[PDB]
Amino acid sequence: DQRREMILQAAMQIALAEGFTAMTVRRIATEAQTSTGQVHHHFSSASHLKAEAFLKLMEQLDEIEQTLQTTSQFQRLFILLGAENIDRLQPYLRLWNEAELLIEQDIEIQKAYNLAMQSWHQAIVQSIECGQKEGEFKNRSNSTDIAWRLIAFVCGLEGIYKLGLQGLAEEDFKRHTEAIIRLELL
Amino acid sequence: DQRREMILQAAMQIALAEGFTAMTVRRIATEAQTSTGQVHHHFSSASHLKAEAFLKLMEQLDEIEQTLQTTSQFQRLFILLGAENIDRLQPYLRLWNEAELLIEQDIEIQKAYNLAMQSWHQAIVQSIECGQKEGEFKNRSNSTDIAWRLIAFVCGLEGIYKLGLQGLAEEDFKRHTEAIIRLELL
Repeated sequence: DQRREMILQAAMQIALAEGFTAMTVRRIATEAQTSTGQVHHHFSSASHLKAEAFLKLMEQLDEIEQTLQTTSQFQRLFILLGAENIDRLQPYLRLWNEAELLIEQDIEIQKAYNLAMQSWHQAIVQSIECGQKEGEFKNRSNSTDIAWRLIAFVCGLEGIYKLGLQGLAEEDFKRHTEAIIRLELL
Repeated sequence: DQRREMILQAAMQIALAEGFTAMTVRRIATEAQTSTGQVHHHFSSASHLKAEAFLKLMEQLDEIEQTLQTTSQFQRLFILLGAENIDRLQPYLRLWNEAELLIEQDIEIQKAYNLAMQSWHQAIVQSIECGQKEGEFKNRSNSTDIAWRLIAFVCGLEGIYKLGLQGLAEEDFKRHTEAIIRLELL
């Protein structure tokens, strides 16, 4: 189809710029420049169209991610973890975090989130095994265990920085992350 | 003094067995066998009594963990990081997580939660530096650095578990903690 996917990118723009709470069947029918009723037509609910615009935008994240010229596999892993936080991807990472908080209210979003994370894991699993088969990383451990623990660590470092804890500086994020990568893989 | 403490000890009993929501000054008063007027004389609000009891219970969880005799610091870290699951210690852990979600609605519990996390870190810092001087731990990094990264990792792991991610097993928690401690300190 064409009119459906053209609403899908209308969702995408509003999603990526103004988040989920601005994604109303009305306002995305407005910028798609169709009718509200045509939006009801394709997608079976607004929450279904919110999750569909998320998933397909995370797949936009990771496949603009496969295009960046990296120098080493360590550098490509650092970007994959989200630890580099480049500008071009900043808002895709914004939506990811909004989605993470909406998973208790909206199970379409909660389904989409669990699909994004599963691909994130297999994308890091693919970065580890590639660096290992190329002489860049060592084979200290199972690559699925490393990847689950690198996800654990980068998510856990965020959570602790959320607290305003005393004596824990946010400019040590890149430092602590890089350090856990050398321990696991270098 | 001594009557403020009878009320405190009553708040902690409700807290451990039932949780914060059950800690109304109506309920505390009954169990402390006093008047609701007397509770208000000693604590500003149910939220102040809640946070103050949460702190005492964390001091109490601390004092229980130094009664479990350990052979070394490495197994002492397993106790400190929660990755060991003692039956006695469950409801203190339970209350810790309950408190975690109440830190954006309640300024009192938010203050206590930070203080408890900051003493948690101190303890992990101190157990790293015992092992280091007893010859058991390397000194690859700052004790404070390893200690924060150990905190970020365990919180980050319980977080990922919470999502019901496919192909992630809650069994592996003690495994993944054991690996992180080895990369850092042994």
